[PDB]
Amino acid sequence: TTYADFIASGRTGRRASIHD
Amino acid sequence: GSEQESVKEFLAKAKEDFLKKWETPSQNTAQLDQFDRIKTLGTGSFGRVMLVKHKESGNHYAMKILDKQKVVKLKQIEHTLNEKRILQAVNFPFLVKLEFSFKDNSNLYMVMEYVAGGEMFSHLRRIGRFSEPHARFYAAQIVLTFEYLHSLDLIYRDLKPENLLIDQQGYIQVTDFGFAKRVKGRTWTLCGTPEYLAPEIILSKGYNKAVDWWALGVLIYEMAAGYPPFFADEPIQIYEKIVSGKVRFPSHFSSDLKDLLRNLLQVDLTKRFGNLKNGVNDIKNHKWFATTDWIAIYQRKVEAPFIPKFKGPGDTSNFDDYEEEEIRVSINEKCGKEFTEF
Ligand SMILES: Nc1ncnc2c1ncn2[C@@H]1O[C@H](COP(=O)(O)OP(=O)(O)O)[C@@H](O)[C@H]1O
Ligand SMILES: CCCCCCCC
Repeated sequence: TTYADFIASGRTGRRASIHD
Repeated sequence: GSEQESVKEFLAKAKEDFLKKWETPSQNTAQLDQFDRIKTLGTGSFGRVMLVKHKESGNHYAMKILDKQKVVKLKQIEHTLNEKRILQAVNFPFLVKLEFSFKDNSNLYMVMEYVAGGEMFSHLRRIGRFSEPHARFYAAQIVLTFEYLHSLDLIYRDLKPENLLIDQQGYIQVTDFGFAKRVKGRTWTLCGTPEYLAPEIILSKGYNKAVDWWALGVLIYEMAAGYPPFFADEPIQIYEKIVSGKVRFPSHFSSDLKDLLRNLLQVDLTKRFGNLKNGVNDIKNHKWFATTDWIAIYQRKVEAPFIPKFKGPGDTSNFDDYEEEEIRVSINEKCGKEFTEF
């Protein structure tokens, strides 16, 4: 499932804000 | 209509207050020593936020701390000045209230009210996903928030569950105004969180307030699906899906919700909800929102689907644990010139 692909991805934790 | 009109008036009167503050900003309302530093509540860009305790009144607050030098090396001076200046002038139910702001040799400090229920983010990950009705109660407060901000010519540009806290009554409080900016007209800085970036942005075409509405689009999906619409492991893969102009919705999404979404997640600004003739109105009147009593939302009259558990004053239970770090103040002033008006 897409959900399962989400959970195994490297971006399930808090995401930081980018700049330049 | 009568209902609008009332909004228009309220909004007009709100613009009047904000200008007053926008034009004559508060400075040095306290000092470090007037607070007992308790525990780091989270981190962010080049700052940290801590639970603090006001020695004089007994209140607890969240104090955000920025290292001047860091802000300077990371070219964020204007953003920092903007953050504080905007935060001190605003006033709306779903915005965190800035109490005091002050500086010292090495840092910038912003003291805001403590929102104890934790980040929406954490409840969200733990629960998996929210029900359409739960998601709607949240979306609604964001719609009214952006209506407010935008009316003041402000672009907020970092919507994400990590930046929406849940208060004691189950309502939201937006935090992190670090990229907020007051502009009439277009903007071009490259900033935000990858998963939430509008295409024009990634495409660096120059943009406006419509990027916020795309963001609300992402937020809503995330909430309801339990995962963002364009996810990957490396930012770049993420940027390619966002521009490609292709979303796939889960099988459980109501038709009303996907309808709203396909409008919000619209690649063509010309076609994106919120950036057209009826403005925000196209959103407030959408079918998905047929059940929302916007005024009662505003007045905090609706029952919150979920009320976090707060056990005592200063209770940090609803937040993760972070490595505490020492706060160092030089016996030497760092970049005074740059931060003069702070
Ligand atoms: N008023 C507040 N009450 C409680 N926690 C807060 C408050 N404001 C921010 N935080 C916490 O601090 C985290 C990071 O702070 P943020 O405002 O995003 O600044 P920065 O990104 O510079 O650290 C937020 O995700 C949240 O966990
Ligand atoms: C954008 C804020 C809505 C104003 C509602 C005021 C209730 C009379």
